[PDB]
Amino acid sequence: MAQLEAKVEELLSKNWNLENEVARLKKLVGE
Amino acid sequence: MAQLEAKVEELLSKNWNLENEVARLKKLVGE
Repeated sequence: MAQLEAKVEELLSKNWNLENEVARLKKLVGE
Repeated sequence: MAQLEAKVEELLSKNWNLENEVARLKKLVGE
């Protein structure tokens, strides 16, 4: 598999972690 | 240009918007 696939996977994982962080912050503040 | 490029661009832009949101939240709370 091309190392390019690994970089796209990293971008997806980072996206998910950011979204989940934001989701947890929304729950904390009641949003 | 392949529509695939547009999707990767969307992923990058979303990543940037999430990071910038988190960065602004850190500034708000003093982190």
